Amino acid sequence: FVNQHLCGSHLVEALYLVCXERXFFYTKPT
Amino acid sequence: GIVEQCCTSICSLYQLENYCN
Repeated sequence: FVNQHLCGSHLVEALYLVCXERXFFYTKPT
Repeated sequence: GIVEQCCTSICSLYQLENYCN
């Protein structure tokens, strides 16, 4: 992977996949 | 945070992999 700009639930849909068990947390409202 | 890196730059599942908890 060298190019896959993702935003909204899409950008996390990738995070939700990378983990899929730990329950990552998008720090957007940080 | 990463919004400007995953929404503007490239979001590699490897870099965001450190966003687990």
